[PDB]
Amino acid sequence: NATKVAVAGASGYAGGEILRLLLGHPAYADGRLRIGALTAATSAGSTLGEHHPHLTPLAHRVVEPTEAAVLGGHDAVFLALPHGHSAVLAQQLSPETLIIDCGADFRLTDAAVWERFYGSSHAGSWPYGLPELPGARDQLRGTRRIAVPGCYPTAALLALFPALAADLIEPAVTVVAVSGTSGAGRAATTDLLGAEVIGSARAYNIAGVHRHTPEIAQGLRAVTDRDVSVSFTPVLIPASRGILATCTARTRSPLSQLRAAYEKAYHAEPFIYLMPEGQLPRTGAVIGSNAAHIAVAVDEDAQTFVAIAAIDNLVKGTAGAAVQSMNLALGWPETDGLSVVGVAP
Amino acid sequence: VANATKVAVAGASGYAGGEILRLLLGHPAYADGRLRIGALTAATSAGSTLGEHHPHLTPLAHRVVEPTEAAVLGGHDAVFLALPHGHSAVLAQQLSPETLIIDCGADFRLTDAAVWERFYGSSHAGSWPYGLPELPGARDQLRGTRRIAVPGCYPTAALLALFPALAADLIEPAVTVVAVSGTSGAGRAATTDLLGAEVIGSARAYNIAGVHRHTPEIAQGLRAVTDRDVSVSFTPVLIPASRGILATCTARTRSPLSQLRAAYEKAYHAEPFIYLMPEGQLPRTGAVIGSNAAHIAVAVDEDAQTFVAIAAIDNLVKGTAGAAVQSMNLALGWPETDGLSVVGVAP
Repeated sequence: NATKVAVAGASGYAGGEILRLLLGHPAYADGRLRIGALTAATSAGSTLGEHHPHLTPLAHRVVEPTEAAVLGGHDAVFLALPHGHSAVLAQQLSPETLIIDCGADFRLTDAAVWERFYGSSHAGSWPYGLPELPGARDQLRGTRRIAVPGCYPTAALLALFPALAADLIEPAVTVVAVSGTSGAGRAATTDLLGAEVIGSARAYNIAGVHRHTPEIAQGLRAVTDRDVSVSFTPVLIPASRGILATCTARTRSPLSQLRAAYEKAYHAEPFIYLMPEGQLPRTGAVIGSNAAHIAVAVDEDAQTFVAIAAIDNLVKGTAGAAVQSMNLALGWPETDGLSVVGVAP
Repeated sequence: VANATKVAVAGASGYAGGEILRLLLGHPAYADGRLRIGALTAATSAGSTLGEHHPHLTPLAHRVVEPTEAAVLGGHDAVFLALPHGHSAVLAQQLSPETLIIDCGADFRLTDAAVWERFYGSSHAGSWPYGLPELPGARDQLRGTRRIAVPGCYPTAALLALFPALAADLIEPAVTVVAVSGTSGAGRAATTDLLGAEVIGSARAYNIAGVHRHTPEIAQGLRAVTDRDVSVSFTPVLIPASRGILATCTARTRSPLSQLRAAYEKAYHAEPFIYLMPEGQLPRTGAVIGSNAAHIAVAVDEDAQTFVAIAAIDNLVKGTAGAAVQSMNLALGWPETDGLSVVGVAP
């Protein structure tokens, strides 16, 4: 009253998307939320329009250096750096400031797993910003700390958790997830160039080396008592946004039981849409929305459960999750600023 | 060995037909006068010119499309039935039986009548030599054949990715394949779901959980290399590209990576179209577009006790028309690589 919000990493894709959502948030329109300092590690002194020409209402804002002093004096701070490490910065801010970290530093609950995959000391763990996971909403209500999930784990966990929690599939899961290129971030490399990406698909970081692998495992372990294993293969495709996760696991359960488990899990979840029978998700349908579209099936011959989930990697996969969780932290309606209606075609 | 081979293409106006024609135009036997391009036919559009369907094929743009009828297809030494999604048993029966008949469709691919009837809803017609020369035993069946059943595009990628590991008994026979495909694999019949505005910027799985008809075709090729009971979980995913398949293929394993790599070396070291990626490299469909190559890498996820094989092909070349031409070369006693480059057109 009013809630003054800073965004660190404002010039990146996640930062831009948080800002897009905040501009459309009812708390912004009625004055209860103010957009304050917009910061970046380089390009201080540049204007936001130079980075985000779609954000014309903020085009004139001058980007400031990312430092604790600049971020101080805000009620909420988004650390909009999904690929960055914000433990050092986060430690300099008050426990009473709401910090929403888009990065990985506070996602994991096992220090040994952290050290193995990230090669640094474990900073700790904050409430995980996936409100639909069992128990997660309770953790987020009134929190002043949020660790936003990775984009791929968001899709895979939404696809898989209801089946595993109901003990209807085996705990060895396979996930092959296609993703648009914005999930790779805004740092220019030759491999992310348009000419390279357009008209091509490639798997990367395969066979368990992708850092989101243990993150999927952690979310699944939380809903079962069994040893979880995850085979996760990400595939870059020629789209700017979207993740379509194809998730499989062996099953002994009939389709009717699995379908019922998903209906029960998601029937009162405003962002999670279970496809009518005979329809399947498409990433095009969710772009620009905070929705996840989910369908499930059983391959009887292969004794295999198949779950498909589509999300916008930048919305439900990143910035939408961040805002959704922010709403919960602040006691605002969870759906504020977050449409379920995709911008298609 | 063939010396004058006049070729017809039935279904010339579709993607497979256009690609066969592209390859024939670039074939050394075309340039030296041994391979001659005859009748080009389609079910509708007779009287139109080829350029109205395939503006890339300018040397043939003026050719007039003829009706797909046995009488028109007569007097050709080879006939490509270039309908990957069609059923050509009826037409094939009408051709002079000495003709080299190369069917891009499914009617002669499968070897189990009950499986055929289950997935295709008709009586099994039988089987012809499968046009995937790199599969164990396949090349021998193609030499001098007058009949070729061209493989489906997805089975091509999945079988190349998986067969060496399974043949060596180094992975479990329950396999998972999630394959991304450009939209040309769905064919050229105009539907809303295949419209540019729909496909651009979107990805979707389709025909999931064992309903896709390429599922039993993958199973069949795998059953040929093992005595174990094979199962296949196959999910195809359409992505916003015109061409390419990237198949991600997995199965449980407890075998060292080095033994798996040795199986791929054994299978592919003398196969000119199959490229095993250098260490630290992975396939990309961009690298094989417009080539007859498959690029393959393998890995082991130790924590998940899972083998991962990635295969990239151009769905229209190694997945369709290149397979057809490769098999044609074998049928006619011509060098297998004739007209078929391993070099992709990238970016």
